[PDB]
Amino acid sequence: MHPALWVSKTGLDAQQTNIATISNNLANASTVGYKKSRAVFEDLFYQNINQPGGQSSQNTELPSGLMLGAGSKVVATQKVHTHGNAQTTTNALDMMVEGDGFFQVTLPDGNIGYTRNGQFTLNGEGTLVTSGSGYPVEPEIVIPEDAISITVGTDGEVSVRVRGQQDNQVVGQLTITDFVNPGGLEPIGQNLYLPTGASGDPQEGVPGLDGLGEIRQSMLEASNVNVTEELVNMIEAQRVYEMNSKVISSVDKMMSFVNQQL
Amino acid sequence: MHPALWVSKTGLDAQQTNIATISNNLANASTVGYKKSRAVFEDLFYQNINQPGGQSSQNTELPSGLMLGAGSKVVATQKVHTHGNAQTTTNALDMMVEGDGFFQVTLPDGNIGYTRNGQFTLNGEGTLVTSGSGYPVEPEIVIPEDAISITVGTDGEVSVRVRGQQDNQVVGQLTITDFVNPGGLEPIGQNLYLPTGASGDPQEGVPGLDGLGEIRQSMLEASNVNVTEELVNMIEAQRVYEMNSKVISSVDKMMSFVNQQL
Amino acid sequence: INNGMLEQSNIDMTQELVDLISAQRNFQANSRSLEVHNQLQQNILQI
Repeated sequence: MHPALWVSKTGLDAQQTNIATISNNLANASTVGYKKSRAVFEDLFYQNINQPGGQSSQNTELPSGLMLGAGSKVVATQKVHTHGNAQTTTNALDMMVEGDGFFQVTLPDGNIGYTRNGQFTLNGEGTLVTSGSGYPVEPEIVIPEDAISITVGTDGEVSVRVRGQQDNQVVGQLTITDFVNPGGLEPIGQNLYLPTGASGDPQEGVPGLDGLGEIRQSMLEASNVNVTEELVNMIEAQRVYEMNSKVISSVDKMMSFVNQQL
Repeated sequence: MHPALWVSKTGLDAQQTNIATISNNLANASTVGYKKSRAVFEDLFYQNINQPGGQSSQNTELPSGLMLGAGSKVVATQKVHTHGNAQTTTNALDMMVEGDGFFQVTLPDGNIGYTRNGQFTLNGEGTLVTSGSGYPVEPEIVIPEDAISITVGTDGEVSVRVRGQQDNQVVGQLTITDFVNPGGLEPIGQNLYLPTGASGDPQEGVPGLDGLGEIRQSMLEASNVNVTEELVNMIEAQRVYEMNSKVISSVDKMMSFVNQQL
Repeated sequence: INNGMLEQSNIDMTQELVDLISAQRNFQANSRSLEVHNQLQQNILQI
């Protein structure tokens, strides 16, 4: 009914999405290998009442035209893929990618899901699986019941030590996948990513050559969320949200006054 | 609409700049060689309704007239160029100017910038540069690769020791620049100033002589901000801000009342 | 080059503790400024 009513609706919508993004970051303040997200704001189209640069008289043009905006919106949720701090643990089956790279696990549908989480465990058959839903890790790493200790090298070589045998028994070789644009991956939950069109082709190789990161045994990657940043962004978003509520309230009072008078 | 609305608007605008001035002083409390700013308030022009000192009649005059002010504004953000305290450090490439003077560096555009921060370092060629953007220090000081130690005297003479050789081989001479009015310098960020018309013509010379300060090696100059003053000024600036909003709030209620009645 | 020795850290607990206290103080001052600004905004949003 009124242009300022629709413009502030877009402002309220953007701030609700911004707060929801912050609420998701603070919820995942202890999740292993979680990458924080930031909402990206952009203004909407401008209505063209007076054209800037239109020739009003010869040798004279409008220095600035009457262009009314349509509000603002949140256009994207950017996953900030900066490295998180390392947690030192006594577990031997939890790993970490020091640098670029994603662990690859086999989803039930058949595809491969890429994860930054390193919390792994064993299934009944001894296959190295995720500590959550239990997805097998690509390539499969089966630890025989003849082993007394598991050591995973920097280059991803999984080796176990056999009792009564003075020699490491190599039982696997982990390969990690890097993406040119990891922020373009589609988060599907459960600390898993799926490749997308803008993510780029998956490039797989040995973990430590050709720009890939290193596998760190007995170490976990913390989330990169900054609780100080999220709370300050929470306060700012709450005020901007209340800014557009006053504009709607003023427009609401304006229309009520006109109804009574006009 | 109402004169009290425009007068109180200038009060809110003035206090916002004053609070923003103090908020920057608090942010740069740990910046080496930072000079605090002060906000200077002054009232605006006065509307001459009745001229004070007019001629009410022969043998008499108006003692005081009716002149309404237009509010206030922050006319300047004055820099207080007093010396901060001294920090002793183990690094031999950070120096402090004990007294008047500024270090000089070469900006990428070509002109010479002036800094009070002493955190310097070397680049790949051994030339002395700043520890931030890496601007070379004027005049260029090149530390030979055979140097075993670096000593900078009071008079800015940079000397190094070569293994197997007595005496200090002089590698260069540091020169500092003084200004009659350091408050007129234009800060361009990165702890750098550019001379303006109000600053005056730069005067160079050897440090420790001709009125210039002395170069204290392995020492730094902390920020001169007084957190006690900033916090107290913050409270006063907020109270003036809220009492200006009361007039706008009061005028809004009055204009609402007139709309309902008149 | 000397054998039989190691280089330990070049940090001083005293200086680190002092800088910790000073940094906490600066953080608290900046947060106080932020709170003052937020209170000003809230007061403006209550006309």
